[PDB]
Amino acid sequence: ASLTEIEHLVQSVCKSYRETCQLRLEDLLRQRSNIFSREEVTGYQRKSMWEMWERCAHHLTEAIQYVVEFAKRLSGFMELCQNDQIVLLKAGAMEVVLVRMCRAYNADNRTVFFEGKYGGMELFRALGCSELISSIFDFSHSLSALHFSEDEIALYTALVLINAHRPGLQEKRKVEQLQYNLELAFHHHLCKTHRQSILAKLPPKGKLRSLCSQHVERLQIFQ
Ligand SMILES: COc1nc2ccc([C@](O)(c3ccc(Cl)cc3)c3cncn3C)cc2c(Cl)c1Cc1ccc(-n2cccn2)cc1
Repeated sequence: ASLTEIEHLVQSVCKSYRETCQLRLEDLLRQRSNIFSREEVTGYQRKSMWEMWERCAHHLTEAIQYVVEFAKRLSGFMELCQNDQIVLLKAGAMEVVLVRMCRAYNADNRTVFFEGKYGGMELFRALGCSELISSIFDFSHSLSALHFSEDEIALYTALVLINAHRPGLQEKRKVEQLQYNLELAFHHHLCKTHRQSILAKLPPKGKLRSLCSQHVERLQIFQ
């Protein structure tokens, strides 16, 4: 891959993300700044466990269909076979939604945007899984410390999808060829404007998988 192809690949990844960002950063920080009142937070707490999972699953499902639209717009993804297309999405689509919900978590007050205002993990007590909500708050609190830009998570969410390990993979080599073209493209745009020590950390590994636990599996039952 030549020099100018990497620059055209980097441009296409952020081009796909800016169209599939779903909420656009600007309004997320614009409503920092609008926090649920004490009467409003109890209204969400007062909802039944079924009522709140039915809302959260609708949020989760609608956020994944943007991730697929993100995946369908990458330069190179559609060139893989559709067997590899599903199996990369099945494994990764939920993993990037957490990485995308990094946007609209506010590390100043430890709150998260949800349906118009900013809440905090006591907003989601109706799910009955405070251990899972607390630990995704910990995940987003770690991402916010790196001060991720818009084009930076565009590349990063693409590398979470394009993983050439996984289970299945008919054209395993064709995945590695696209993965290599994106991870060098990630380090190229990174070397420009000198942000080289957000790479030395970048978790270690495995915690991104650990929070896709047995609470958010199947989950068809909800309307
Ligand atoms: C941290 O708790 C949450 N934070 C959220 C923050 C934002 C949004 C979001 O949908 C949104 C989604 C994507 C982008 Cl880019 C922007 C906004 C949204 C808010 N307002 C409008 N929208 C569209 C939903 C959240 C949800 Cl559902 C939860 C609960 C929850 C979290 C995780 C799991 N889970 C499942 C598997 C593992 N864990 C279950 C339930």
